[PDB]
Amino acid sequence: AAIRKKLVIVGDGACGKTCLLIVFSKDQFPEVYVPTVFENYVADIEVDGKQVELALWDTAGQEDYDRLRPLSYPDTDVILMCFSIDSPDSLENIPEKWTPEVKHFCPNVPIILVGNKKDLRNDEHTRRELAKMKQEPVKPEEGRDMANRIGAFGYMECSAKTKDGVREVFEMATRAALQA
Amino acid sequence: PPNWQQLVSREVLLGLKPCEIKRQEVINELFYTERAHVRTLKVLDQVFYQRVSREGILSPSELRKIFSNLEDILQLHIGLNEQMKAVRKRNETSVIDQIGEDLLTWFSGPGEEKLKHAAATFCSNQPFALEMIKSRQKKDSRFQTFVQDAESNPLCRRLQLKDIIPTQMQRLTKYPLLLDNIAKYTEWPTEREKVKKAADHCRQILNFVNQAVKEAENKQRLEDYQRRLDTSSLKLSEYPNVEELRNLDLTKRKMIHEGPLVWKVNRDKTIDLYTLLLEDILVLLQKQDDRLVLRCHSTFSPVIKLSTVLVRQVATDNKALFVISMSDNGAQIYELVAQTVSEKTVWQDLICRMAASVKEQS
Repeated sequence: AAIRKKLVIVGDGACGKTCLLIVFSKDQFPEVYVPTVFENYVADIEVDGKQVELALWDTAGQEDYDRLRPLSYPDTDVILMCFSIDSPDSLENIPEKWTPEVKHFCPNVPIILVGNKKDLRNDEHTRRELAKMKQEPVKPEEGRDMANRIGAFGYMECSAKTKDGVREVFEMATRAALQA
Repeated sequence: PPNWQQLVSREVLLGLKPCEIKRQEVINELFYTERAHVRTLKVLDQVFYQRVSREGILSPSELRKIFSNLEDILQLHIGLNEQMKAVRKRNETSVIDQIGEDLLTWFSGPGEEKLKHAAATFCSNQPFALEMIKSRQKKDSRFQTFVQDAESNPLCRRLQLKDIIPTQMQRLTKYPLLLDNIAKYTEWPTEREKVKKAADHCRQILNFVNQAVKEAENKQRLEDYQRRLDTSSLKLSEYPNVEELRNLDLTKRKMIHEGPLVWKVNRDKTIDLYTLLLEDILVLLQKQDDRLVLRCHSTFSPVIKLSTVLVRQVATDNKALFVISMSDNGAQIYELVAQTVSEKTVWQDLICRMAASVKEQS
């Protein structure tokens, strides 16, 4: 038989979860139209020579329905918790809001912190809108220090505006998911 | 696969500004998504509900426990979709012109009322549906045989039964995104505002379905906590308050909110409860093996009438909530700390609001 795993991707709303599942699955950033929707979809993937069947569950739009949202979690096998590298407000929700939940509803499910939108850690605009609020983009240490703090299985950043280091996220979640 | 632009003539598109194209790209999604949904719902009906029903494996209440009103909704979407097919014919072009009226029609008004009721009954049953599948699978040669074989129909797309049931909740959830995008690329004032409202009503639908689901498992959770309760250590002889207390039956109340709290009742005596704010009382249990214990140490009772409650903020600890309980005897304070501010802020608010809801039922 084959090895099914369920990966859920939680995290604040505004930081690109759907797409990152699109980009991972089609394996190509869509230039034409980024869908608003992504369906429970089973992605074929191999890691470490094992053949895996990663079943991918978006949670986009469940951010505000706190008793809905949990329907996504049950029987999950790895979790991509994530946050926008240009939104340090998202970063601090991680220990405040998602880790507590995920560790409740999905207990002993390995987490994978993820700095999405990495490619705006150097944007002119982005620096300078955050700089109106005293804030600044997430430094890659900050990111790791969060993932070690929240008891994650690893950290990972990746480009929003393309395909970048998006495979490497899913290879790693797939590695985690394979452990017990 | 394919975007909207694949279907339109090169020349048609070149008559459209680059974001009217975008709106189209979305509206197209709204529509083709709806269909996919409707397809899944059908799988559920044809692949699963219908063949097991026929097979004989499940009884007619086990059937309903698993599948519940999958019909009512299947049909709801089926019809919501032909309503969309409709909207496509309207226009000679494949440029779906103004779509606002139609979004209010499907999502506001009496469409709202249909979707939210049918949804809530479907979506909320899931917990209880999944329990059944998981159970009746360990419990039955044939039922498990059956789900397995059914899962291998390529209509499934290699999703399992349990992976397909959560979907009604899923769609509902996306409606206010799609609308918000459509609305976002909608150049025209008077019709943008329509789309913006239709989105709003897809939210109100959500909260409803959310609040449906909360109630429905909160019922089943009191049924369980009440069963794993303990009042043996309850002092027959101290305060005649206490028949109401031995005989307390969580199960007759609506549970508004719950979770684990830390009772600082002294700097040398500080407890960790598991706390139920029910409809009319607040309850202060102690987890202990499985049994949750109803007890009252140095007396402060573990139950607190919300008619007497006043909350106050503890201006040092940012996680601590001064729950006064105002009586004719004294006024007994229950200083309570949470794990994260974010919790305290909701304890504060749900308590504060119950207090005044209850007191305003004179």
